[PDB]
Parts: sequence; structure tokens; C-alpha cells
Amino acid sequence: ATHEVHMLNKGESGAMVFEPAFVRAEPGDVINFVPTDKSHNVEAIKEILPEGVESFKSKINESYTLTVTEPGLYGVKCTPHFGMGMVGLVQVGDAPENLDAAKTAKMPKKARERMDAELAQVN
Amino acid sequence: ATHEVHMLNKGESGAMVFEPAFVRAEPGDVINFVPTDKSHNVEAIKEILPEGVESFKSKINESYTLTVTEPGLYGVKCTPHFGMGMVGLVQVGDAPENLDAAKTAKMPKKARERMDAELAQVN
Ligand SMILES: [Cu+2]
Ligand SMILES: [Cu+2]
Repeated sequence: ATHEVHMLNKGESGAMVFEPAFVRAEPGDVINFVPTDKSHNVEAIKEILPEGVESFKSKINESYTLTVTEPGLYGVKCTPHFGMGMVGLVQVGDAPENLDAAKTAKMPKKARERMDAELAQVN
Repeated sequence: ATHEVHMLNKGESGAMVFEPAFVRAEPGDVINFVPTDKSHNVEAIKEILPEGVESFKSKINESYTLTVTEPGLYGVKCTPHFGMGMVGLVQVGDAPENLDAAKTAKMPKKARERMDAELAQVN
């Protein structure tokens, strides 16, 4: 299955956001990151990645297609707006093995506040 | 401004969901509840409504246009699927005066679990 996530300056939940910021996928699913607004990109938050998945970083203003194979939580951020809280979370499969990494990963306060909000949708 | 919320059987966060389940609006905003899938409706959760706003209930499979004037939290549910957790939350303005009603409103466990997840996006 395919999932679409928009990169927006202003979404339904706030400013500088991935929308939806939380996506529940299954192994083999495709996640398309679409820059609805310019100035955004998507990059993996290395601390929040399943074992065995390579880090990724797209170019600004470009679409990025992420194929999730490994189960676990995938944390993503927008490089220039990490500080302003532009983060997203993808949960592949049940009982994420790296739930505690996601819960304790050190990050800019706004991003940490949004990651926590997203973690509350887990399972 | 206008905000669109879809009623779905299966969304990006789970099954039987309002999507987005959390909308941040300003007084005078319009919220359109669109049944993307059939069998859903939107009805106000009376315990989670600002002072002075009338309760509302739309017919199944119908669109509903909610104009939010009063600031505060507006809780909505899908009548036939309340028990399965199909609830949504709208925050109009800052510092919702009825935040504690939303936090303690008695409701079916799944709905309560989802409401709490949505409350975490508040402010
Ligand atoms: Cu960005
Ligand atoms: Cu429903």
C-alpha cells in the first residue's frame, strides 16, 4: 500500500509540519513525501530507525519515496526546520522494537514536543 | 479559513477514524466533515463543548459544515462507531477553557484512548 505525507508551512495542526505526522504502515509499504510547499526536505533521524535500515536525506523541494521493509519506528525530520519542530513518525508493524529509542532520542525542544505527541498514537 | 476532516474506515493512523483527528482552528473558521467512506456521521460529544454552543448531529453518509465561533475544545464522535474509537477533537483559539472536561469526560475505552492521544496535541 501507498501512503502520502505532505510537507507544509502551515497545516491543520500547526506550522512547519509533516501531514499526517504519524503514519501506520505494514512491511512492504511505500511512503511518499510530497513537498506541497517549498523549502522542505525529509531526512531520517538516525536514532529512530529499525536495525538494518540505511539513513536517507532528500533534496529540498523534492519528492522522496520511502519503501519500508523492516518493522519498527522510523523518525523523519526536515533538515532546515528540525529546530522549529518539523518531525514525523512512521510505525511499521506492531510492537515497535525501538520504541524506547524514539522516546529518549535527544533533540531540539519543539521537535521533542511533537515527537512525544506522535508517540502517543503508537500501537 | 476552512478545514476539511474525512470520515474513514481505514486511515493513516488506524481504523474507524476522523482524519485529521485534531484540527487547530480560529474563531469564525469552518470545519467540513466529509464522509469519504460510507456508514459514518459526526455528532458532538456534549461534555466537550464550549459554553453556549448547541449540540449537533448529522445524518449518516452526509457532509456536515461546522462553523466554530466560540473558543474552546470541541469533541466530535461518529455515533455508530464511538465504541470502536471514532472520535475527533477541534481546538478553537489558545488555552482551551474546557481542557479539563475533555481530559475527564467519561467515554468508551477506545474512544478515551484516542481522545487522550488527540489531547496531547493541544496548545
Ligand atoms: Cu521543512
Ligand atoms: Cu463512523
